[PDB]
Order: sequence, then C-alpha cells, then structure tokens
Amino acid sequence: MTDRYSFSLTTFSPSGKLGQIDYALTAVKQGVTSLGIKATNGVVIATEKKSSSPLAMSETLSKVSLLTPDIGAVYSGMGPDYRVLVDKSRKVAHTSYKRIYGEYPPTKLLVSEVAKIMQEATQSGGVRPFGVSLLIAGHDEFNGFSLYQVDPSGSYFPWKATAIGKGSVAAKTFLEKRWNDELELEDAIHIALLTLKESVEGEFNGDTIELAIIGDENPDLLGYTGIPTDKGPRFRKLTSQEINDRLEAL
Amino acid sequence: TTIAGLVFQDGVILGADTRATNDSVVADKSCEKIHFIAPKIYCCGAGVAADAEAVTQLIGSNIELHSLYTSREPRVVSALQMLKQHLFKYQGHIGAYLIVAGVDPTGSHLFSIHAHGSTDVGYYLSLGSGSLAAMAVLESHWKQDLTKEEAIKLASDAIQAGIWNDLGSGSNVDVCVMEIGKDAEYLRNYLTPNVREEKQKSYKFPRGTTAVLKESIVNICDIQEE
Amino acid sequence: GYDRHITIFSPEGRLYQVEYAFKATNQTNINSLAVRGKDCTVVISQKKVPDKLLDPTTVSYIFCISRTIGMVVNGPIPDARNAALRAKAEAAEFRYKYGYDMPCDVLAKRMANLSQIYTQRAYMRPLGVILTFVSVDEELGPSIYKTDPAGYYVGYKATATGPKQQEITTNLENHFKKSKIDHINEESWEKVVEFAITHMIDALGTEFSKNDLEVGVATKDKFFTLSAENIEERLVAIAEQ
Amino acid sequence: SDPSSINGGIVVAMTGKDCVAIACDLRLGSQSLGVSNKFEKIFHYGHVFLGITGLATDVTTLNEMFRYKTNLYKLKEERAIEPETFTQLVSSSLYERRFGPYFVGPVVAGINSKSGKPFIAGFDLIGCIDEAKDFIVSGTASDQLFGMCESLYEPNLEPEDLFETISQALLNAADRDALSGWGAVVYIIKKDEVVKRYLKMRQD
Amino acid sequence: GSRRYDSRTTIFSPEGRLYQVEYALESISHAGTAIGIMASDGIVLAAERKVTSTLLEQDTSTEKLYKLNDKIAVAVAGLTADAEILINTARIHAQNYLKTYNEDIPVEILVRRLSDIKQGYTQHGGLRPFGVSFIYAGYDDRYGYQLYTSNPSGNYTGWKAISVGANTSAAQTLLQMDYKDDMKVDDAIELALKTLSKTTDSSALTYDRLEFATIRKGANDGEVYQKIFKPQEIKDILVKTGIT
Amino acid sequence: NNYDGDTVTFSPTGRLFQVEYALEAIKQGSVTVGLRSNTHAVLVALKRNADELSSYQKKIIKCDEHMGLSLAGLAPDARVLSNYLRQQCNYSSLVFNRKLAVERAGHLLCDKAQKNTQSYGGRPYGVGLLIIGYDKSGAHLLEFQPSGNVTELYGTAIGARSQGAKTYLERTLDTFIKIDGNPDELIKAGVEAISQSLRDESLTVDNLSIAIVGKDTPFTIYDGEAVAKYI
Amino acid sequence: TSIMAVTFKDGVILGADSRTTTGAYIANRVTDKLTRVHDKIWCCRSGSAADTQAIADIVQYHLELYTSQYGTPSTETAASVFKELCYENKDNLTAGIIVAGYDDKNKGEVYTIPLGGSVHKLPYAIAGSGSTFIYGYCDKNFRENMSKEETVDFIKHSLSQAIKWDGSSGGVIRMVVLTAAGVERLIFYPDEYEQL
Amino acid sequence: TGYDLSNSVFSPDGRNFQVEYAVKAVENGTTSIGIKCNDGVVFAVEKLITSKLLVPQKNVKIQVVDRHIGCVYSGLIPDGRHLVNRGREEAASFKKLYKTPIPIPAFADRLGQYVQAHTLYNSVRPFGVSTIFGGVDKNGAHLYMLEPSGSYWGYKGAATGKGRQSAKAELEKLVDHHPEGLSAREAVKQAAKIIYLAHEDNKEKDFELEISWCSLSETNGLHKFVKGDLLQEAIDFAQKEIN
Ligand SMILES: *[C@@H](CS(C)(=O)=O)[C@H](Cc1ccc(CN)cc1)NC(=O)CNC(=O)[C@H](CC(C)C)NC(=O)[C@H](Cc1ccccc1)N=[N+]=[N-]
Ligand SMILES: [Cl-]
Ligand SMILES: [Mg+2]
Ligand SMILES: [Mg+2]
Ligand SMILES: [Mg+2]
Ligand SMILES: [Mg+2]
Repeated sequence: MTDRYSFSLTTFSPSGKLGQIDYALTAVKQGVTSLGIKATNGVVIATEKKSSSPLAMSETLSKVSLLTPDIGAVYSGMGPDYRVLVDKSRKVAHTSYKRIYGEYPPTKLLVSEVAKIMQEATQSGGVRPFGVSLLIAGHDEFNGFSLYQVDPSGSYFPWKATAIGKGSVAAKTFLEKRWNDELELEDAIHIALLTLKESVEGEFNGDTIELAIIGDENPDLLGYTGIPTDKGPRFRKLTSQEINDRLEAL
Repeated sequence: TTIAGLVFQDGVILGADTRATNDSVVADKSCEKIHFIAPKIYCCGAGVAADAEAVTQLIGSNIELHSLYTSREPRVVSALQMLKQHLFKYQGHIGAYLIVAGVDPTGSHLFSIHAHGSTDVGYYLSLGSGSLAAMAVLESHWKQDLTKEEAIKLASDAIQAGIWNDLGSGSNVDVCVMEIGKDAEYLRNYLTPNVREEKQKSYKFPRGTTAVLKESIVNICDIQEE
Repeated sequence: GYDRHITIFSPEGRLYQVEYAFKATNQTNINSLAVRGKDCTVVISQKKVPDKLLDPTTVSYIFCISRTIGMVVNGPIPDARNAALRAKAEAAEFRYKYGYDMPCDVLAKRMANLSQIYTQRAYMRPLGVILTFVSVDEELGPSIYKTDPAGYYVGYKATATGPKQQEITTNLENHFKKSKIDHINEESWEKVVEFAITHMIDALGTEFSKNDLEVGVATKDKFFTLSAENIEERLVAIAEQ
Repeated sequence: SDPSSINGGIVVAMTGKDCVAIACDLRLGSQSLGVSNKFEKIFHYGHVFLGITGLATDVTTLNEMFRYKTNLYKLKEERAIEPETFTQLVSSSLYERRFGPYFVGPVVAGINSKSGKPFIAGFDLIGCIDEAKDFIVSGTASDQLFGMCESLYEPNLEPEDLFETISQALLNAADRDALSGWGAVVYIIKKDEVVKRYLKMRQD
Repeated sequence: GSRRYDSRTTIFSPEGRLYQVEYALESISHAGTAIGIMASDGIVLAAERKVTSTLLEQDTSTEKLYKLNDKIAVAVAGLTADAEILINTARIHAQNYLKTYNEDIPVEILVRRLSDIKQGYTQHGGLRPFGVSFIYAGYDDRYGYQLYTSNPSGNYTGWKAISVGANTSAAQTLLQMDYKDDMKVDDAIELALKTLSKTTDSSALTYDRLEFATIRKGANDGEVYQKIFKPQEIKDILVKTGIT
Repeated sequence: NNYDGDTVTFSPTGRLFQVEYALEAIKQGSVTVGLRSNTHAVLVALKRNADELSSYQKKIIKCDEHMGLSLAGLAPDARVLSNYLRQQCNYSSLVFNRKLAVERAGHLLCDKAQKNTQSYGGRPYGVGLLIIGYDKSGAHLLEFQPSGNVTELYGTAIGARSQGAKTYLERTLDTFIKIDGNPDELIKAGVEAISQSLRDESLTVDNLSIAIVGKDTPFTIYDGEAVAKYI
Repeated sequence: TSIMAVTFKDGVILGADSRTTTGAYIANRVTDKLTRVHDKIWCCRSGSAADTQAIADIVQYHLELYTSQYGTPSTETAASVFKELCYENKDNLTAGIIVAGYDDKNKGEVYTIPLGGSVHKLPYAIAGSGSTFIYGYCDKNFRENMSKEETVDFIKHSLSQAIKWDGSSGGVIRMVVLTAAGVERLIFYPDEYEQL
Repeated sequence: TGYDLSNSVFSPDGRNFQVEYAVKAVENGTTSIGIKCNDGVVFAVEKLITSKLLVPQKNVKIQVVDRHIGCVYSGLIPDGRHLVNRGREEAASFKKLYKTPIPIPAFADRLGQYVQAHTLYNSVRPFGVSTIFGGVDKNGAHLYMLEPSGSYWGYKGAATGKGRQSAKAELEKLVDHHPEGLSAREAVKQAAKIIYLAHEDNKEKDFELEISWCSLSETNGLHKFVKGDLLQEAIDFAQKEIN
C-alpha cells in the first residue's frame, strides 16, 4: 500500500530525446483539431465536439472551459487530462494570485502556472506527462488580448493564430494565408469556422462545433449591479444558435 | 455596526451602516459591510472587520471554484455551511458575526452566523452593537408578504435606528436586494443622512507658512538611462 | 516492453493498461442498460447466478450510493465494490461540507477524476469497471452519467454497457430516432421499466424470467432497487400486450 | 509593554488634485528615551509609497518584505505594481499573520500610472483596509492627526497647497505627542515627479 | 515491486560518466545556439530561437533570455520549461540575499546556488536532471562584469566569451579567433551576431529568429542597465552590423 | 526461476520461492531436537563450530522464566525473534501479571513472520525455532517455520539430518510422553533422539547444549561440564 | 433551554422551547432545537449552540454513511455516535443532547447524553436550564404507554412550567412526533400554553 | 509476456495473473467448508495429520471474530490469520463507534475491501487464502466465501481447497433435498460427512476433523466449537456414511 515510484518515468534517451514527452505529443497529434485566432479586439478558440455516441449529450462535455472571467482554454489530446488541468488551473488562479492580489491573474502568468504543473509531470516521481496541448486565450488590462499554446513538456509559446491536433499542419497553413494584424473579432470567428471545416468529416453545425471568445466585457452576464469597476466577463461561449447564424454567412 | 437582513415576497434584503470604529474613534466613514460571495449571495459582517472581510472573501473564493467544478449556481446553504465550519474551527478567535442572504435554485434564504460557529434561520435578523435598535424596529413593523418597496423601507429604517441611537453605528446606509429570477441589486450609499455641514472657515494656509530644511527630487522611475 | 505493464505512454501515444482495464469490464459477461423517463431514470442489468450454492439475493451489480443516486457497474465485483464504497463516502462528505445532496453528474466527475489519477500515477492500477450513475437530479432532472477506466465521463439520454452493448445501443438509437425526444415519454416509472426490459429483450434476442434481471429506479428524492416479485409484475405486463 | 507605542511615530497621507502627499515624523525611541532622529517611516516600491508606524523592528521587516515581493512581482508581471494591487498585497500579507501580527499601522499612497487617479489607503495591524478619499492617519498621535486633518483638510488642493496642509497637520499633531516628532519628512507625489521635503520642527 | 521500472538516473557508467547528464548534454546540443560575450564596458547576450513560424507572436515571446534581477540575466539552451523552474528559484535566491544583507546578490553566489541545485539532481533523488544549460550575464561591485555557464552536471565556469546549445564547437572556434581583451560592447554585439550568422543551421539570420540583450554600465550616472532588445531593435542592429 | 526475485511474487503453481529458500537455510543449519512429557519439556541442540580454534555457536535462548527456544538457521534472525518473544512475555507480565501462554507465543511468532512474506523490500526470516514452555495448561513444544507455520507437537527436530531424530521420536512417542517427574530420563530420550541425526561427529562436552523447563523447574540451559552427565 | 423526549405507546415525542439567549438578550425567539440526524432519529439540543450543531451535523453525516452501507441504523447506534463525539471531546464541548428515535422492532427509545458524555436510556428525559423546575412535576405526572394526546399534553404542561420559571426558556413549544405513521411536527403558541 | 511477474498488472486478457496464482496456493491447501442452516451456520475443516507427533485437538484452524462470527480458510495459513487479525480490528472499531456487534454483510465487505486492496499495488502480494466465514446477526444467519481477488458472495453452502469439487457436489445435493432448510444439529453431521467425503482427494495422509457453529437456538447466536460428545456423534455419522 506504498507509492514506491519516487523516480522519474520520463528520462533522457541516448539521442537526447525525452521519450514520454514525444509520445505525449503523438497522443496530442491523434486528438481532434482545435484552433485559436487572435484579433485586434478579441480572441477566438474553437474545436470539434467529436461525439463518442449519438446517445451521448455532447453539451455536457465541455471542451472549451472558462478558467477565469477573462481567460478561456481549449485542448487537443486526452480529455480526462485536460479536465483535471482545468480544475487545477482554476484553483491556482485563486490560491497563487487572487487571494494575494485581489484580482485575477494576467493570461501569461496563469499560462505559466499551468505550464509549471505540466512540467512537473515531466520530471516528478511516478507520473507520466499530460497527454494534451492546451490553447489558452485571454485578456488582461496591461497586456491586452493574448493566445498561448502549452505543450506536454511544459513549454509555452504565444501565437497570433495556431492549431493543434489532427489536421494542425494543414490548418496552420490555412491560417497563415488568412491572418493579418487588422482582423476584427467577427473576421477571426469567420476564419476559425472556415479553418475548422477542413478537418471535420461529418456534420458541421452549432451542435458539433464548440467555439468561445475573449472579447468585450459582458455586464449582462455578471449577475449583479452596483459596482462600476466590475464590468463583467470577457470570456463568452457562443451558443449553438450563434454559430449556425455565422455558418449561413460562410 | 448595525446590520440587518429580512425577507419579503419573492426575495431577501440586507442592510448595513458604513461606520468602522477603532475603540471610540471613527476609522472609516464609508466602509462596505455588505460582502460579495457569489453573484446572488451576499454577506453582512459585524465584529472584527478584517475577520469578517477575510472569511467572506475566502468562502467566496471557494464558492466560485465549487460553482465552476459543479457547473451550478452556488447555494446559500453552501456558503452558510462553509462559513460556519471555518468559524467553528477557530473557536470564536475569528470574531466575525455575519448575516448571509441570497438567491439560488432552491429559493431565497436568510441566515445569521456567529463567530463561534452557531447559525440561525430567520425572517428578519440583526447583528452588531446596533442590533437591538434595529431589532426594535423590525419587531414593531415586520410582517409576512412584504413588497419590495416596504422591505427596502423597513430594512433601511432598521439600519437607521442603529445609526442614530447606537454610537458604534453611523454615517450612511448600504442595502442589497436579492429577488428571485432577477439580478441582485447592490445599493451602496442608499441613504446619506449624515453629510458633514459646511465649515465656518477655510484653513488653507498661506504658502511658505511651513519652515523647510531641505528639498530633493525622488527618483521613482526605473533606470535613468544614457 | 514495460510500457504495457504500467500507465505510461507507448510509442503510439497509448496507455495499454487502460485498454486492458476496459477488457476486464466485460469479464462478468453482463449487459446493462439505462434510460430516462419524465419523472424517473431506470437502470436494468442482467443477473446471472450460475452456481446453485450462491445466495441469489447477495448477487448484485447495482448499488445505492446515496438516497438520490444509484450506480450500476459493468466489471468484476471487487473493483465494483471498491468504486461503490468510495462513491458513497464522497457523496456523504459532499453533503456534510456543502450542505446539499451530491448531484449525480458531480459524483460521476469526481469518480472520473479519481479514475484519471490511476491512468497518470504509476503505483495505482485502473479499476476494471464502467460506472453508470443514475438519479433524478433536483436541478437537471432525470440523469445518466457514465465513467470508465480512462477517466472519461459524459451525460446520456440513454446508454448500454457490456459485451453486447452495440446491439443494445443501436436498438435504443433507432427508438429515439423515431420518437425524436431525449427520453421515454411515460408518466409512471413502472412503464419506463417495462420499456427498458422490452428493448433489452429485442436487442439481445433472449427472454427473461424474474431472476434473470435486476432493476434500479431513480425517482425524485429516492433511488431504489426492485425485488424479484416487483420485476415479475413488470414481466407479466410486458407479456400481456 | 504595548508594542504599538514603544518606539512611537506617525504617518499621515492626503489626496489633492492630481496628486497625493504622504508624510512622517523621524523619531525612534525606547519609550521615554529618544534614540534616533533619522528613522524614516516612508518607503517606495516603484511609484507606490508605503508609510509604516508602530513597532520599529516590524516597520523594517515589512519594508524588506514588500521590497522582496514587489521585486518578484515586477520580474513576473513585467511592470511596476500599482497602488490598488499593492494595497491588497499589504492586506493579504498582514492577515496571513492573523494570530501573531506585525504591530504596525501601514499607509499606502500613490498615483495609478494608467488611470492617473490619486489613491491612499490605511490598515489596522491585521490588514483591514480603510480606503479613504480624503486622508489616512496612523501612529501614536493618530487622534491628534484625525483632529488636524478633519478641520484643516479640504478636497482638490494643488500640490503646493497640499504640502502646507499635510505639514501643518503632522507638525501640530506631533507636538502634542511625547513619542512623535524629532524631525519630519513630506513627500509630494505627482504622476511623474516626486518632491521630498524635510521640515523644521521643535526638537523635544 | 517498483524497482523493475527504475531507470536509475543518478549512477556512474563503467567509464565514470553520469549517463543522464551526458544524454541531457546531447539534448542541449540540438537546442538553439546562445552566445555570451563579455567586454570591458558591458556584456552581450545573443541567442537563436528554434521555432521559426510566421504566426509566432515574437514581441511577447521569451524562450531564450530571462531576467534574474536588475543586475543579472540568463541565456537558456535546452528545455524551456525546465529552465523556468530554475529561473524562479534563482529569482527567489537573489531576493532572499537582498532581504538578508540589504545588498544585491554577487553574481557568482547566485550561479553557485543554481549549479548546486542541478548537482543535487545528479547525485540523489532518482529524478532526471534538468536539461538546461545557462549562460549567466551579470554585474556586481566586486568583480564587475562576469560571464558564467552552467550545465546539467552542476559544473559552472567563468568566460570572456562562450556559446551553448547547437554548433558550440564551430561557435567557440570563431569567438576564439576574433575576440580580444580590450574589446567594447558595440564590437561584441557585432561578433555575437556574426558568429550566430555563420553557425546557424538556417539559410539566413533574421530579426524574428533572435533574442538579444546587453548589460551596460553605460546608464545615466554610473548605474547598470539591462536591455532586452525588442524585435524592431534586433532588426536595426542586424542592418547596422551589415548582416541583412 | 523468474518468480524468486522477491517475497512479494507468487510462482505460477502458487509457491513463494523466497520463503522456500529461507526454509532451505534451516536445513543447512545444525540439528536441534525438541520433546516433552506432561511435566517437563526439553530442548537438545547440536552446536556447530567454525573450526577447532572457534567456539560452538549457541543454539538455545531463554525468553522468560517459563519459556525459551532453540534455533537452526540464521542466528541473527533467531536473536530478533527471541527478543520479540522476550518483550511479549514481558508485556504479559507487566500489564496483566500473567505468564504468556506458549500457544499464544506461537501465534505471535507466526504473525511476525507472516508480515515479512507479504510485503516488498523485506525478506522472510531465515531460521526455524523450537519453542518449549510450561504454562497454565502444562508442558508445550512448538515448531516455528519462517513461512509462518507454527505447530504444537509432542516432539520434533529441525536442521540437517533432522529426519533421523524425527523418526526415532515418532517410534518412541508412547514412551517419552510418560516420562513424568523425571527430568534426567526425558533429557536422555532427547540426547538419544539427536544421536540418530549424527554422522561422523559424536556428542562431546562443548558440542552438546540442553535446556529444560517444567512444573517446578525454571527454563535453564546446560552447557559444558553440566551436560557431561548425559554423554 | 427547556427540552424533553417522552416515549409512549405508539413511539416517542420530542419537545422543546424556542428561546436562545446571549445573557439576558433573546438572540432568537423562534429557535428550532429539535434536529434531524435521520428519518426517524431526532435529537434535542442544549448547551453551546455552536457545539451541539457541530455535533449533530457530524452525526447526521455518520448515519447517512452508515445507511449507504448497512441500512437503517438503530436509535441506540445514533446515541452511540453522539456519545463518542461528546465523551472523547468532553474538554472542548458544552453539549447536553437528548436522542430520540423510532424503530419498528424497538418502538420508541430515548437516550440522554449530559455534559460528561455518559449515555442513559430512559422512558423519558428532560434537559436544559429550565428542566430543573419540572423534575417534581414530570416525575409525578409521567406514566408509561400513554396515548399520543396524553403525551402531547404531558410535554405541553411540563414545558409550560419550565418556560414560566426559567428566563432562559420561552417562545413557542415545538414538538416532533415519531411513530410508524411517520414524522409529525407540532407547534404551540404562548396564548395556548400560558393559560394552562 | 511478463504480465504475471508483478501484482496489479492487467494482462492483455484483462486478468491479474498474480491473483490467479494465489488461487493455486488456495487449491493446494486442505479442504474447508461452510453450511448455512435454519438459524445459523456451520464451519468444518480438514486438518492433515502430517505426523503422529502432532498433538490432537491443539492446532486449531478455525478462528472466532468478535463473539458471533466464525472464520475458516484454505491455503497459506499465516495469510488467513493476518486477515482474521484485520477482521478483528474492523469488528472492534465498528462496535466501538456503533455499539451493536458488526453485521455479517458489513463484516464481509470489511474483509473484501482489504483483500481487494492487496490487488491494487505491486508492492504487496495477494492473499493466498479463500476464506469461508459467517455468523448470526439481527437479520439472521449469513454464510460468505472470500477469494484472493477480493470477490465474495453469500452462500447456502461453500467449499474451498483441494477437495472442493467433491464437497461442492455434496453441498448441491443438500440444497436440492432440503429446500425448507437444514437444522443446526443436522448441518454439523452433514459437515462432518462432507469433509470425510472430500478427504478422498487428500487420501494419502489421515486427518483430524474440526467443526464449529453459530446458531440462534443452539449457541445463543455466539460462535462455539463443536466438542466432546457432539463432535464424536458427527464423526460416527460421517464414518458410517463412507462405509
Ligand atoms: C462594526 C462591528 S461592532 C463594534 O460589533 O458594532 C464594524 C463592522 C465592520 C466594519 C468594517 C468592515 C469592512 N471590512 C466590516 C465590518 N467593525 C468595527 O468597527 C471593528 N473595527 C475593527 O476591527 C478595527 C478596524 C480598523 C480598520 C480600524 N480593527 C481593530 O480595532 C483591530 C482589532 C483587533 C486587533 C488585534 C487582535 C484582535 C482584534 N485592532 N486594533 N486596535
Ligand atoms: Cl476531483
Ligand atoms: Mg497505474
Ligand atoms: Mg513632541
Ligand atoms: Mg522630547
Ligand atoms: Mg420565560
């Protein structure tokens, strides 16, 4: 009834490769395509709701998650690993930041904390790396809008736009052609839907696509009135209807 | 401090004064004693101010994480249970006395929590040094099925009773209204019956009145650079 | 080839121990089914008492987790009971800390997060079980949530688990393709149980006696299992129309 | 015996028009014995100023602590901390010692670099925030300072008028306290210049 | 039991080498080249980014050059995530020293501390070593300008000019050829960029590929300034030195 | 073969090879005999020397005034287990003013040995013990194996060539059980039993070790010229 | 506080006043001192409100978890869990709890747990500050196997006197009836009981 | 291959070979049985007389837990003792907290979860015993049998060890021929017979019969060993049936 795995399960091979990280990246490659595009006045993150059965209610499975009111996350790879990372990411935003400074962390620092958690699974005793790559989109007052990718290694990079998982090579080429520094949020959503259509085989609608934005402050979604400084969450998950509307103008 | 909470037709309402005191002196004339826990759950605090603030913030943080985890609106009983279990643990050494009220899928709720970890259920409650002044008003005028307009009047009257008659309590009246199926409306400085009167004189001094020994510029910037 | 013995990645990006835990799931050779009514959630499961020396009343893969939550397991009984005890403990602790009954989907998520830990941490093996949780949740209404050894979980309109799950799944898929609703439009749970049993008979192509089935029913504010005589009454009604 | 009044001293902060002022006396004593007439109680971390009264060993400790924390903040955030955020950091740090507190009366003062808004705040020894519009007082002559500030103060004073008001509030309060005085310092803080002035006062 | 699966990260080979340290160094040999050059009036840190994509947001990006305090910076070669763990430790150690002594930490003391941490992972704990090599660029009032490097073994050494990561053999020959002791920062900037330009596996050296920094005691009134170059500023210095 | 690397691994036929290898260390150990009547219980032990300059390794250990054992196998393991028995005997006396029952002493040794066979890192004990004692239900003889199996017997032997002594006792059973109120005749039967396990060597004065416990006899060990009487 | 539990023919009835005082101030005049640890196992609380609530909440948790594993617990089992907490933490608790419950096998049972953490099974029990004044009355008027109406009157008259003499007791008389028929709540207002 | 070398490793089948290997140790052990009767249970066991030097009636195999539960097992005898020691701790802590003596189903799961826990890690070995146990609680008589995997079920009759097939066949006849039930004194006699019949598989060495029983009428619901005249009556009945 002992944890005897106090030694690394990830080690350097003779060639200098960290096998388990490479294999985690291979698991991410098999995973469903997700993407992120940064506009001037927002960020969009999107992915396919690959339903494991038609009897399953794919609404209950959220691939796109709120981490803070101004930060959202999507993934490609192993769903369970993602789910627990979202739990830890939400908590660390409180314990290591909000409870100290009385405000939510900026995107890059929350990303850094997630990256740290993933790095530790790559070096700590008796654990495998996380089999996910994350795309974390967010806004904060002093950095503005930002989009970050986080890999099984714990490495993270900021992107203007990118894609991960199944059809990422083709998707990234598609995004390179379409992206510019003068995109409005609606233009980015449009591009996101176009890019995502290429990697999707079957049905392509609001029920089989999950899409969220980091955009303007939503005082309507706040739940209360009477504090001028709290203007509401910039994260917003687009409804099944809102997606289908934009698919007509596609 | 005078804080109160009472229920009405399709909601619950909280009231509080705005005076924070250090012994016999007034430290703060406009302090918010109505603490945010969740979008529709609020908490009035009396006792040690830092304790009442810290405990509501902590439970509010944990309530938020719990809400994210369960994908549900937080319940007032969850805030109540977490607050009381924390306060009980510390055996009254966290000297926070709280009135918790809110709306959730179960309905509207009103509770009081004492620093030792005991809780009460009530249709109208009051805590702090002005609780007796406030309760006198609530006992005289509270009835079942109050309208929102009657409830705000009674709550603010109960807080006022404390403001005037209790030395511990003073300044302004804060209110928060939590009604079923609506956004909670937080009404800071709902009443302002204690604005200071205009002064007789202006004590603005002639410049150079104060004797000065030295002057210097402070470098607050990063790197003065080449 | 030690990447197949513990929960670390193979070169393909696979966890073989998770995959083999899924195979342990079908070791009992029992098929379960869960469906939702208007006011209820019904779960049925095959009951096989091969030995005559067994006390058939103690042979069960359905567990009363809390008053509101029921759980049927597909997999070996020691792991089933490991999971049942933990789910009971978690449901009770939840109620104590947070002041309201643990929702079915939250328990499912909790157990799924525990299952995830066994797929990431080497010293713990996955449990070789698929946990189907059922309730009539006070917020979400009739609920079916299923957990597996991978740590995956999702809500269901209806579901089926076991060796012949695909046959049961397609049968149920075809029914909901006709009705065009997410549930069995039926007032009484008694008739929702009759539906469940009937559609298992059609899917598996086998008749059942009272001792060949095991039934669990979730209603508002309680989950309960049917006795053999309660099932017999159900089987009489099916045969009579 | 009472830790908050062994060493003595005072801090007062005030807001003016597009400016703040924070001021402190220079006395450090062991009860009746005066020891140092150069013990400054106002520090700064970037453009955020912190005055601290009370037990001198904690004044020094907390300065070193907030320097530490704001330095790491700056390396990670890639920007200087703001007064509103720092205020929360002070509150956090004081309350984490709830049951073995630092015996201090901190005062934050500064101008938010982005919004340009003047900001002052005070705390009790366990971190309760008093975020005043007008003024904050702290120390062994806090009663005296409350009396001076409450009559002398008027809103929207220009930097050079505010200097006179805060200086006269400090000086006259300090002269009615045995454990305050022995010199004084006044910082006048504007969005991108800060003037520090040492005052001439009676040395008893 | 568990023994079966233990790689045994902290053992000697028959030749007296630490397997994992050697293989971590092999890992680091594939990382983007980082060069440090120390002059009489300052230090240069130049480093090549590894992942050329047009869509990488370069201005907010930091994979190579990190700030430890106001006087000390590092250039990283290896696993970025591993480096960030160590960097945050080093940042804390500097502030602990500052809190204790009320003086900025001397460069060597910080370097030793980090190098001692790396060493620990090679001698005990059964964990893999950090796959990171640092170039430390710093200043203090004892030794003035200092360059060091540390590697996964926990060994550290001082340098006038040094490279880590890819093509260090080629890079160190070129530095050894053109370095001189009386050299200045502006000359060292040029040498650093010329060296990367020849040793790069890429077709050409461009601004979007580089991270660049200088520590100068050429701030206003005899203070020390750390400059992390912005993308536009790297593009300017590439045109100035005549590489693009 | 593949299943003998540690104690935690069953073989495909349900065997614990490390326990069986510990059992083998006992067979390599020097012979010792245990036997009893209704009044007394006797240990006889053939002590082993390294060479002619060395002493003969002591085989018998006292656990209490009314209990003790003889060992065969790893002597340090016998020291650990005997010390454990001493403590359990002592705990019974101090806390309950009660002499520890010999049957209960066996149960304690079984369970202590068992823990080493089911857990990783540990090894089984590499020693066999013959515990004798006189308690509130008369004389007792136990045989402890480091598998955990403890067995109450009239007589037995363990160690190298122990089968010769064990066959003798199996024949003599009806005789020696009746040797009541006569310690010297019971020891004689034990010395005659251990003689059946000898080859080449014979029982000399510093070779032989005898112990006895009984009705009005504390556990006492006889070595040297004290056992010359019985040679 | 004035509380009591009384066994009778069909089961058991718990009874309590509703006053909670902080010194001489009545902090709550409508307190519910009859608290539910299981479907048909309730308790009456006296002493520290914080402590008795904290205990009752833990007991409810234990019996809920007991029910998940082993089915319905006995009233004796509930009293044992109360006792275990009270006794083991006697240095840090001020709790005087009466546990009352209905089995079908055992019928109505009452257990009293005073300050020490001792358990006492009784036909009826009285507790709280106001109980001192009605030891005489309750001893003279209690009979075994009373009807439901007789037991309601016995409790009503008893607590009426307890309230009359004890300043710490007052408000409404709450009662909870535990029988095979189920769980019935009763309330009795001052205008009713004062004139008795 | 290599899946059988470590405990808690799933083979490609979905099997834990180390547990299946523990079963081989159980199959190698002596025969033990359990019979559920009208108001109680009867336990019996085959004790192989390895030698004439074994003291009769002394090496007691059946163990009591609390005062109302009997446990018997086949396989590695020390493992069985370790499990009963745990069972006693579980039964003690249950009674300490809940006052009432541990119910048999409750007790069964306490052993079940503990044995199952020894199939979860490579740092422990599975139990090399099948354990037949039971007794009388408030809901009446219960008989259980618990395998190395942690698997357990309620039984009418149970049998394990080398003579299990022989025993099982005999138990199956009793179930068929007595649907209304078997009396406690009948079950003692039948238990003796079944152990004697099951001794044909261990026929080389002679053996010693040991029986125990809990019965609401015959022992007041307490576990007791069958001794003296009642034991001899059962041995005589068993000896008559084989001839
Ligand atoms: C009224 C409560 S009362 C006296 O029972 O009527 C208000 C309630 C209140 C005010 C402000 C907030 C804002 N978060 C929340 C609730 N409480 C007070 O007036 C109590 N005042 C204080 O606690 C002082 C607040 C300072 C900001 C002036 N703090 C103190 O007096 C502390 C108390 C303390 C110190 C050490 C150990 C224990 C307690 N220190 N002093 N002097
Ligand atoms: Cl969880
Ligand atoms: Mg594992
Ligand atoms: Mg003075
Ligand atoms: Mg003086
Ligand atoms: Mg009264």
